[PDB]
Amino acid sequence: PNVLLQNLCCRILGKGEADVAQQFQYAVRVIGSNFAPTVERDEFLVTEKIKKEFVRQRREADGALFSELHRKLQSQGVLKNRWSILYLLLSLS
Amino acid sequence: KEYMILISQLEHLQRQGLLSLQKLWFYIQPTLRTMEVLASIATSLNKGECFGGATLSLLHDRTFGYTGDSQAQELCLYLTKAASAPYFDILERWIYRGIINDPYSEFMVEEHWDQRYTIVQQQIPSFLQKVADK
Amino acid sequence: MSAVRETMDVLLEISRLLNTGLDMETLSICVRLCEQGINPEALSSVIKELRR
Repeated sequence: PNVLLQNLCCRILGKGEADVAQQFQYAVRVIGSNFAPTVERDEFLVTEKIKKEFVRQRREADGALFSELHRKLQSQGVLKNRWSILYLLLSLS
Repeated sequence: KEYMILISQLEHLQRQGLLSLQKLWFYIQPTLRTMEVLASIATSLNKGECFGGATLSLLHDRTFGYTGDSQAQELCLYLTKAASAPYFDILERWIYRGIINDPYSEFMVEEHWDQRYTIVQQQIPSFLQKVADK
Repeated sequence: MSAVRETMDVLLEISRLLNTGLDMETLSICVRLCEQGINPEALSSVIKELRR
């Protein structure tokens, strides 16, 4: 938990292990107050949102492909909290 | 289409969840309030009034009506700015080129010298008469 | 392990398509956190502040 959270600050900022302290406290607080998901778990809602977004930009070809790739992510059977990851990518577009 | 995505959330809850009378009421209620607003625009058209330009007028008055409750103000706002996109086409074809092309009549100003062009009171744009004679 | 590679590949490609600004190492980290049941909302919020 802690180590991963720290490594993230370290990596994106491109600064070393004890140089991330101030951000490290901000993330721990933001994470600490809203640690767990507050919204229902439902993969389907996110896939539809990601597909409306492509529709919205008329990048429909990238949308069609995105469905193939999402199906591929599911079929491999490796992840379990697929929704969260996809929601995190979508939020970051 | 955005409505229908809400109903499968309910199929997912029948997958994993349990019966609740209130999981229906308290999920449905943000969207049944959108439905009744959207049904009142639609029952005013079902009565056989209005034809095209004054639909837009009634719908504009209604966007001005809904001011107070800011949630469904946005819902009547999305109708009135996506609805007014074909109207503001022929607006711009008329104020910038002076050529009036309609498949039926969508825009009030009707063909048929100093050149006489009649207008109807069947159809009137969203903002009233002082801008319409200009 | 094989499966995991292929999975990281899909994830990297999805990332590229959605033009998010995530690379492989940041994304692996993001995935490991999400899998631990982390709130993605809160997490996105941190990530945007970290990119600023």
